[PDB]
Formats: sequence, C-alpha cells, structure tokens
Amino acid sequence: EGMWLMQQLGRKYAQMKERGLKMKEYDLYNPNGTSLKDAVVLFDGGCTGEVVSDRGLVLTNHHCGYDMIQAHSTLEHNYLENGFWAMREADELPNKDISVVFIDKIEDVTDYVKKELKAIKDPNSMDYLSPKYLQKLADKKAGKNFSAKNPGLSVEIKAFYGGNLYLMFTKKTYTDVRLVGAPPSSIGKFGADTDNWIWPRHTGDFSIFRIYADKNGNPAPYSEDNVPLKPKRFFNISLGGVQENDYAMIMGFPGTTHRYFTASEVDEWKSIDNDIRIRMRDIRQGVMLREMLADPQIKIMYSAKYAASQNAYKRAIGANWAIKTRGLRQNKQAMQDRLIAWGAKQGTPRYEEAVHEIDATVAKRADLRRRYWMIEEGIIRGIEFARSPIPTEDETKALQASARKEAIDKIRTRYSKFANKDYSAEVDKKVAVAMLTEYLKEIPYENLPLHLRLVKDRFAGDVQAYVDDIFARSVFGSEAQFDAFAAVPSVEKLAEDPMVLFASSVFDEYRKLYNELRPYDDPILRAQRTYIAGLLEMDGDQDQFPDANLTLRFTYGQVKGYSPRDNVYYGHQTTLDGVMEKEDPDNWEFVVDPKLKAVYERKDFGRYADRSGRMPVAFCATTHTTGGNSGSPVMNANGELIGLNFDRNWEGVGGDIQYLADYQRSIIVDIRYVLLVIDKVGGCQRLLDEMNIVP
Amino acid sequence: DEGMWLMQQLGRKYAQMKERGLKMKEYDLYNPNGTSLKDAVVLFDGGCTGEVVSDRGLVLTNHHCGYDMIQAHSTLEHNYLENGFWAMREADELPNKDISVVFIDKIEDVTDYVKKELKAIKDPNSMDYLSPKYLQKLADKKAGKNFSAKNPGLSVEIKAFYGGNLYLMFTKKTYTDVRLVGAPPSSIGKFGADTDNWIWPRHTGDFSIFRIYADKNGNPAPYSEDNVPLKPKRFFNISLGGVQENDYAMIMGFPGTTHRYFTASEVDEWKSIDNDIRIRMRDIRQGVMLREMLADPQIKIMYSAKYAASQNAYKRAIGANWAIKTRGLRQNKQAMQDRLIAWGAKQGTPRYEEAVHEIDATVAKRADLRRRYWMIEEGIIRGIEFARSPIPTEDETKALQDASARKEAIDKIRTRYSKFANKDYSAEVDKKVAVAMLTEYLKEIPYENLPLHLRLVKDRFAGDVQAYVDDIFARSVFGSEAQFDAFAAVPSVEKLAEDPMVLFASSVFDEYRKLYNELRPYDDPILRAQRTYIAGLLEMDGDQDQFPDANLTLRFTYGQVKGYSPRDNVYYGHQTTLDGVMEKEDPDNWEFVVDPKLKAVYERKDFGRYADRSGRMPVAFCATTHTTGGNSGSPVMNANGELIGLNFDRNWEGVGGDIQYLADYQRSIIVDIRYVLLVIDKVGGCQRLLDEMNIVP
Ligand SMILES: Cc1nnc(CN2CCC=C(F)C2)s1
Ligand SMILES: Cc1nnc(CN2CCC=C(F)C2)s1
Ligand SMILES: [Cl-]
Ligand SMILES: [Cl-]
Ligand SMILES: [Cl-]
Repeated sequence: EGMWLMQQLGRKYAQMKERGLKMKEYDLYNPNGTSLKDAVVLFDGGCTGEVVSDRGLVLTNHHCGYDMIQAHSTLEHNYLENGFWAMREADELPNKDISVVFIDKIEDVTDYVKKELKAIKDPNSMDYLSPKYLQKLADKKAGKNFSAKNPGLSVEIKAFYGGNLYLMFTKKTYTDVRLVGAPPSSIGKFGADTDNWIWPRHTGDFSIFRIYADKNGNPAPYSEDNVPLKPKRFFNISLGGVQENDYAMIMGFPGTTHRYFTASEVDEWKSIDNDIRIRMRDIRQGVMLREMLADPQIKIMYSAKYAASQNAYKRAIGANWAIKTRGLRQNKQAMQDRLIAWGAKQGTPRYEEAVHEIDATVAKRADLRRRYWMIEEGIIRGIEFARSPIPTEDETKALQASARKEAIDKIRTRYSKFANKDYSAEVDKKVAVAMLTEYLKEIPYENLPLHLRLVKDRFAGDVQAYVDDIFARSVFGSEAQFDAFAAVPSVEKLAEDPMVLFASSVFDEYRKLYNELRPYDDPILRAQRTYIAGLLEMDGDQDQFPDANLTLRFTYGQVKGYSPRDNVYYGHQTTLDGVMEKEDPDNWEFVVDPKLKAVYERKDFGRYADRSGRMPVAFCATTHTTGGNSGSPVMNANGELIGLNFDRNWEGVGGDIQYLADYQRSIIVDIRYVLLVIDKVGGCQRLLDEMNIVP
Repeated sequence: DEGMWLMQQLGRKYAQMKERGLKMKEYDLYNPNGTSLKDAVVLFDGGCTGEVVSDRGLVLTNHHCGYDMIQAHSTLEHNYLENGFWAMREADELPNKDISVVFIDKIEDVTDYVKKELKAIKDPNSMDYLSPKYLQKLADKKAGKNFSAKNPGLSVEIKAFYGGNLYLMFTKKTYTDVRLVGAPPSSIGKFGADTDNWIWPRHTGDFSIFRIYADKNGNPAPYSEDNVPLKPKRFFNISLGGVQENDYAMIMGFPGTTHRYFTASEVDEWKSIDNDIRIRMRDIRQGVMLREMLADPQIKIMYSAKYAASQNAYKRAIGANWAIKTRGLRQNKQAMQDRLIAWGAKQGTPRYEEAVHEIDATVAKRADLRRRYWMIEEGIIRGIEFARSPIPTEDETKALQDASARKEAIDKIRTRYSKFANKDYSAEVDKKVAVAMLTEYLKEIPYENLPLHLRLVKDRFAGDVQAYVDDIFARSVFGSEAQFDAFAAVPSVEKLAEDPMVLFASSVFDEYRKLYNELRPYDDPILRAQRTYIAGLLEMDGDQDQFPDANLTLRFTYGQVKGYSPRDNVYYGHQTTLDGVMEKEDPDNWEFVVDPKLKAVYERKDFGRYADRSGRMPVAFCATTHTTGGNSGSPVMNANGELIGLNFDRNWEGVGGDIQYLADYQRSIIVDIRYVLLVIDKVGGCQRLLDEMNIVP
C-alpha cells in the first residue's frame, strides 16, 4: 500500500520480513553509513535511476533517456531508431542540461522547523510550505558556507503530512552524465502510445548512462578530463528471475498523491477535473482522428499532438473508473467520519471544523473551477490558434525609430512557430468549431472571454462563420495575409485583428480565473495540516503514508497479476513470444527489431531465459508507485536488481487517492530482458562485464 | 482432431467417453431400437437445434433462434422483443406461421443398399451419388409406396457422408404447431449484441422457450385451436448441480458444414482468395460506412443493420485467417495427404495420390476465375447497393414498346425502385462506398476482365471513378425520386436501354453469372477425387479418430468445461458470472443496457438454488466440444445426461476449427441452465415453466 519515508523503514521492517524481505535493515537504509539507498538517483529531475557498476553505470527507462538519445540522433546516425551502443567509454556521449541527484543524508528537522515557525505571528501565513522560507531554514542549519566546505553537496527542507513533519535532505548532484546505451525505439518503446498504461506489457523500456566526475569523484560539469565515478554503492544484478508471490520492493521519487482528499475533493476531481478533460479531449481527438484518417499528410502533422492529448485522457478515464467502481468517495467519507467521531469523543472540535472548511472551500470555488477547466481544456489546449502571436508592448510601441522591421521580424518568427510544418489551419478551424460549440453551450454569455461574445452578437450564433472570419481577416490566417501585413504594418490593424483579439481575450479570461481561484488553495492547505494531524494522532503512521512530494520513498509488495474483469486474468509475467504475437510491420508502433526476432527464432537466450526455456520481458507487482517512479530499481528479497519500473496499469491510476489492492500494479521491465538486449541486440559485452551479476 | 460424430459411432466412442467422465449407459444416450436422449433433440426451424425439457412438449432453444417469432408477435402496445414475453397459461402461448421442429425418429446405415443401386452406372463420372433427387428416389424405394400417407407426420431422407463413402437414411417426424412460450427481454437474450459476437468471455442469456403442439394422439398437425401440447417420447432433466473446471460436457445437434478433408492447396485457396478478398473488400466498405454513420445520426440509423451484417463474416474470416497463419492448418493438411500417399505407394494403389493431384490441379486451374468471382461478389454484388437497383424484365420492356400494360410495367418497376431506394437507402453514402469499392476493384481486375460498363471508367471518364459514379446517379432514372417520376410520366424502352445504372447493374450481374457458370464445372472433379481421398484416409487410419464432415445431420460431440489462453499472459476461465453483466452495463449503449429486474436480482443476491457453491450467479461457460453453425440452441449435457446449458456461440479464435479442431483455442460458448432458470423465475416470474420441468438437485 504505501510510499514510505526512509525514516519509516525501522517501523516497517518486521512487516517487510514477514512478507519475505531477507536483507538486513541497515544494508537497505542506514542513516549513518553506506546502504542500498546510496545506489538510487533522481535522474534528470523527474525520473529515478540506479547505479549498477563500480564505474558509475546507471540504468533508467528509455522514455527517461529519450530526449538525450534524440539530441544525439542525426540522419547519418539515428540512435532513436537503431539504438546506441558505445563500444568504449570514450565513445559515451555527453549531455547538456542533465543531472543525477544522490540522497547523501536525510534528517528529521520537525522540532527545529516548528520552533522557527513560532516567530511567524500571522497564524494563516503560508511560510510553513514556502520553498524560499524552508531554504533559509535549511541554510541556517547547514551553515554559512556549506556548499563551499562540502562541494557538490546541497541542502533542502521539505514539508510532509500537510506540514506536520519536516525532513532535511543533503543532496549530491552530478551534471556530467553520458549516454552509454539504448535499445532501438522498436524495443524501448515497443507498445508506443497503444500500450501506454497497459498490462500485459511487452516493452523493453530501458536506457544506460554513466556518471562522470573529477579525479576525486567530486561533481563537475562536462570536461574531456572527467573520469567515471566510483560510487560507494551499486546494485548487484540478479539472474534468478521472478516467480508469482515473490517479494519485490522499489525505491524512487514518487511526485504527487492525494491520499488525504476529503470526499468533496474526490467529487470535485470527478465532476469537474476529470469529466471536463474527458468530454473536451474526446471532442478534440474525434475531430483530429477523422482528419488524420482522411489525409496521410494530416496524420504525419497531427500524430504527436493526438498522442499527447490521449495520455492524460486515458489517465482521467482510469481515475473516473476507480471513483465509479472502487468506492473512493465513500472511503474518504468514512475516513473523515471516523476522525470527526474521535474528535467529538476527545472534546476537540478542530478536526470537524477543518473538514468543514475544506468542504466549504470546494463548494465555493465550484463555478470558477468549472470555468477554468472548461477554458483550459476547451481552448488553451483545445484550439491551436489560441496560441497564435500576440504583439508585445515593445512591438506595438515601435510599429506606432525605423525599428519597425525588428518588431516585424520578431512577430514573423512567432507566426512561423505557430503556423509551422505541422500546423493545418483547416484542421484547426474544424477542431475550433467543435470545441467552441461545446464551450459556448457550457459557459454563459456573461462568463465568456470578451471576443467569444461576438458569436451571439455579430455572427447570429454561427460558430463556423465566426471561426471562418478569424482566418479570413487575420494577418495570421495565412502566409499571404501575414506578408501583406508585414509590407504595410499598422498598430490599428493588429489592435482590430480577430485572431489577436481571440487569443488575447481567451488568455485574459484564463489568467483572471487562475488569479480568482488561487486564494482558495491556502484555506484547504491550512485545514489539511489540522486534518492530517488528527488522522495521525488518532491512528498513527502504519496505513497512513505521507503524500508523495518528489522525495525518496520505498514501497514493497509481491510479483502478482490481477483480474481486470469477470473471467479474465492477467498473470504476473510477459514473454518474448508476446512481442512476436504483437508484431505488425505495417504499424510503426509494433515493428519488431530484426536482430530480436532472430534471437527469438534461434532461442539464443543464454542464461537469460526462465527455467522452462521461455524468454521473460516484463512483470508486474503490488508495489505502490506513481509518476516520478519511472526507472526505479526493483529489488529481490535480497536487494538484488530484478527489474526497472516503467509504467502502471490504467486500472490502478486512482491509486494516487486510494491504493487498489486487486487492480493496481507497477509494470516493470525484467532485468533478464535488459541484459538479453544489451548482449544479443547491442552486442555491448563490456557493460555486462562491468556489472556484478549474481547466479 | 476432436469431432462431430454420427450416432452410429457412439458404440466405438463410448469407452473413450467413459474414461473422459461419461457416466450414463450407452443406450440411454442413443439406442437405434428404442427410446434414448437423442429423442429429446430437435432441428428447430430448419437451422437451429432445440431440446424438449418437459412431458408437455416444452422446448428450449436460443433467443437468436426464436428472434423472428418474438419480433413477429411484437407491436408498440406489446413489445416482446424489448420487454420479453411470458405466457402465464398454455392458452396464452402464441402460434407461429412457418415454424417447424424435426425429430430424428430413426437412423439407419443404408451404405450397402445405396452402393448396390449406384453400380447400375451409365457414366462413371455421374454425380448421382451426391444428388438429393437421386437419393430421395432411393429412400422412397426403400421406405415404401406412399409412405407419407401411411405414416402421417413422418418422412424419409438419405444423405451421403465421408464424400460418398457412407449413407444414412433418417426417418424424421416434423411438427408445425410450435408456439412461443417465453423469452427474456432482448437486453438479456442478446446482451453483447454485435460487439460480443464470437466473443468469450460472454455474458448473454441467449435463450427462448417454445412448446410443440399436436393432435389428440400426439401426431403432427398444422396450427389449430383444437391442438393439444405434445407428450414426448423423452425429455431432458434439468440439472442445478452446475459445472466446475474439467467437468465432462457433451452436445447433440445439427452442425451444418465443415471442411476437415481439405487438401493443403484448398487451405491456401481459402486464405489467399476467399478470406483475403472478403477481409480487404469488407474493410473498405465498413470503413466508408462507419465514417458516414459517425458523421450523421440519421445515417447511423439507416446503415446500422447493413454495417453489422457485413461485420459478422468479416470477423469470421479474420479468425479463420489467424488460424491458418498461426496454427499450421496448411502444414497439417499437407502431412495428412503425404501420409496417405506414402501408404498408397506401399499398398501398390496409386489412386489416392492421383486423387490429391486432381484436387491440386483443379484448385490451381480455377485460381484466376475464383479470384475474379470473389472480387465481384464482395466488391460489387454485396459491396455496392446500386448493383441491386432495378433491371427491366424482358416482359417489362415488351410492355413499354401499345396497350394498358404500360401502366402495369411502370407499377412493377416503381415497386422495385421503392424497395431499392427505401427508407434506409442513402444515394450519397452509396456513391461514397461505390467510389472506394470500385477504386479497389479496378486496381485488381484488368480491363479485359471487367464487366462491360466498368470499361467506361478508362474509356469515357479518363480513369475518374468519382465522375463515373456521379454520372450514373445524375443521368439515371433511378438516381432520385424526381428522376424516376419523370421517366414514369414518359417511359420509353430507349431510355431504359441507355440508362447508366441499368447498364451498370446488368453488366455486373452478367459478369457474376458468367464467372459462376465458368467455375461450376470445377466442383465435380474435386468432389469425385474426395470420394477416393476420404475412402483411403478411412481404410488407412479408420472411421475412429476422423469424423465425417458436417452436413446438417444429428451429431454428438464431447469434451470438458475449460477456458483457454488467447495470447501471452492472458487467461480466460471456464465460467462467467452476473457480476460480469454489471461490469459491462452502459445505459447509453443499447447493446449493454441491463434489465432493471435483473439488476435488482443481482443487488439483492436473490439467486435461490441457481447460484454456485460460493454464492456467485453463473451466466455462461465454455467447453472443448466441437461445434459449428447449426449447433445454436443445442443441449449441453452433464456426465449423467442432465441439461447443464445451451450452446449459443463459439469464440473467433476457434472458427478455423471447421478445417482443423484447435484444442488450445476453440470453445463452444454456452448459456448456463442455472442462469436460464434464474431469468424464467426472477425476471419472467413464470413459475409454471419451472414446475413442468424435472429439476434434479
Ligand atoms: C489503445 C487503447 N485505448 N484504450 C484502451 C483501454 N484503456 C481505456 C482506459 C484507459 C486506458 F489507458 C486504456 S487500449
Ligand atoms: C467489437 C470487437 N471486439 N473484438 C473484436 C476483435 N475480434 C477480431 C477477430 C474476430 C472477432 F470476432 C473479433 S471486434
Ligand atoms: Cl556515490
Ligand atoms: Cl489404385
Ligand atoms: Cl490449438
């Protein structure tokens, strides 16, 4: 069930041992010594990674290393398509703007932060959650010259349990992290978007990097003189595999959860956030798909925009399925009713008052939040010409010196970025007519962005005519229309431009709604500090893990499949046969790498196949993970690496609010499949030789 | 692999059936000289199978088998198709016009007799050995002079089996007064609707209830208010014991067709011509149809049934091609024929190898013609609605060329025009479908092989298919109502003779009939070679582990209640439950609406004695029995011969089972009898039907 703080390992250890854990507590996490924790990294600010050799080799997902593989790909050496395998350390490619963060030390600073907070005075101050305020406290505790006296090291204080617990992290950051290896995209992204959030899964989602440092192993930016880091700890690789019911554990950096939502917040998330995202994205995607299917050139131009929209659409469908069928609302209601009864018994009414303040705040912002999601989903992300060029103050106060051409050059650059090779004005007009029709039906005239009032006032309710007019008369409606404006530019033309007025008007409403909604966050936050305080005083920390906040957490469970629906069972493990069943050479998402197909045909699995001679690909576990856990090391009962987490099934996405024991699984790439690909596909033997592989 | 056995083969299979779990005595299941469970099985309405379940002639079959009768009795005031039907007394049971139930009274091996008669050969290539007319003359000769007059209700029929190597005479008893007794609402009877067709897991309560009526002496009689329920020779006891994984299950019914003795070349032909053309052409047609239905709600109403009718055999062809690709159907037929050829070489008899060679040579010879036939049938005959537009008859054209017979010819043509351009026909959708279908057709069929009118695409329209199609509707008398009315006011034979739609339709039907006539002669050499081929297979390996091809005759099949793995890491168990119906509920999709009375039964757990040991309500199960089309409604029996369900479908992964049984994929989809009884009881509230059945604990 939980995403536990490293501090909570002591209190969970006996439960973990009864579940199968065999390694000693301090070998996994030792607060004053080297432990497995020291081999885990926050990879490039989002993902998790792990050190797997005494020469700083790091494993993470392919989707985590995707941008670096793409930045080094050219028509001559397309690493994204064919994979990359540096045959020597000197061939490993440096990456600009990359980082790996080690969690050197973790300290409970709750009493210290709570003493400092007593000097606030204003009771409803938000300094207790301010990164700027907590950084001043962190700096004060570490010293006046900490990062100079301990180079590469930094400190950070974070709030947990709604402001009831504070931890200080001493971090070591390395910025010379080089690309070492990657399978082709056909393996690394096998299912592509079709299999996103899907179990069974057949994707070899991995990529390999190496941390470099100065001669003393201290962090240093890229330099040809940098040498591979010798870490204090690295993971041993297991080739023993997994079996159903085996203990599995993960360490990583889950980003966000909402485990302490009130029942009213679950209803708001369903009826506003999720229903609007689902309704608006289905309209947008439906028009896009029709146009992509009708024109091959439209499919090329809009495939990525279609796939980007679908990702959170699928998440919202999964989340709403949990709200509808797994009693998320009812379970939050029971949680808060239990606290209210306990507070009444003890004579402390502050807990019931805190739940009431959250409910009152949620009910109060309903119309505003609905208007915000409607404009964000319907127009801000729904309509491409909402992000068309808007003349800046310095551009208009230049068009009306001869720096008129400089202003035109800047506006032209933005027009060319809006109307780029992938933009179709015809597809955008079709999407806008469908999206605005829905938007205008849901948002009353008095709440419309000013320009949209012209649909009723000037265009007799004809959305198609209003959209046609924007493109017919706008300087950004076509290249010829822009060039005619650029030849004779006037501020008067820009000020009355229908597309400029649309874009300005919709962004004005979007910012006004955001500014009007921001003040509702703080009362909920303050009430949650009291709410979680009561929940913890009443039941303690055993089932009540702290919400994820991009900090190092551990989770444990077992390798186990699940039943998605009546009479259907998904087992715990997928195989290479499953990749071959999915092969479709005429669908780019399901093309199979010819070298991998030959490995399957000749059964050239070496020591990587399971006892029955079948080649494993992926497995799933009852660990509790979320976004930020991509690339996380998956460990055995002995702490040996058995896989890398890379996804979670859609049926478990509601697990950010309520863990779903019978449906929620972490989707993990089997380490035996990773090694099979490095070996038989990449032929990169030196990477296998530098790892410590246990029989 | 696993089969559809003749009743005559029960003796030789009995010990294998007993070792698999069968407990009933052989002669209680089938006895040629007495009453057996076979006597409770019926051919329901010429296609389906049914079963007698009471001493008062109550019959169970599928909902899709009784669908037309439920629909014929439905009105706006009493919509039985939507709300179900439950006659609360026998006098309320509704008669049905054009219905029948056929009992198989006796079955007799007449092989020796038919082979002696055939020896009077005038032509060694005669097809009389397979002719229904010739075999009927032999059956009439054996049965007696005026047998139907001396035995009213009875009839005699001889059928050929094993390609003409075995003959059985059936004595059939037909009843034509079969009344509608009960039916669940369509939301239960067709729960998955077309979305779940050929699908396992399945949650459909596919059943309907009828009653056979007869005269005072139980003899067949057409509908009469004086008819009384039939007291039958035998009926099924209903089991409430349920099913568990690995339990023995058996079925009796009337499988229609199989191709278990196809050569490897016939498997290749079926894949590369029949299936690939059907798949390619139906995907084009369905793709245009779906796009138009999604864009216009009125088009969705008009084309939904045509879309669903096209999809049914499309899905079957996809499942059949998946089996050819992944289950080694071709290779296994090649091994079967290579084994026979080797054995024939050792026996000193080359006739078996010569027979396989004649089939391969015939298949290779008709390739181009068969390809052209399927291309026109799938691409135009079925693919384009204006191919079935009106064509003036020879007598219609004569009437238009000095009498009042002109107005009669125009009234007949108008009637056909109104049937073509009916409430569900859209000329715009049809023009879009035709442009896509003709584009594919013209790419595959060379100019010299085109129906004459289609040559105008290249010759007159510069290859513009859209312009050719636009012209057909712009200038045709059947292009619009106004265009027809203008023709009907001033009709001339000259106008009809030059009409672009008449010329298109005539031209495509001419090519279709010419291809059919040119292909027909290739059937007989294959048929004659198959008689020798199957004779060799039988002489070599015995009439023991190779079953005769299905031919709409009574067969039995046995297996176990077992699920299967469709793909890597996915397992479908043997049993579905009422919880699965509730998971699928979607009130905004007519296919997945849940009956309010059924939803309340589930919520209250009002399952009575129908739930399984764990308190779960079963809906359907699947078994390793070997079934095909014609087995819908078949009784599914226990090891003791008690009714445990009704067969209603088979999963798409097993459709290749008509050529090669697929032990790890092919399953019969069966509605659990406990679910049938739950629906009769808790939804229909028709207690009298439960009381007349013999329900065993
Ligand atoms: C391709 C597919 N598109 N939808 C599929 C099923 N589910 C629906 C709910 C959420 C998901 F992530 C995926 S498979
Ligand atoms: C609706 C659908 N649900 N499943 C589908 C896939 N298969 C493909 C092969 C044959 C079938 F019968 C159905 S279409
Ligand atoms: Cl380190
Ligand atoms: Cl011979
Ligand atoms: Cl099989």
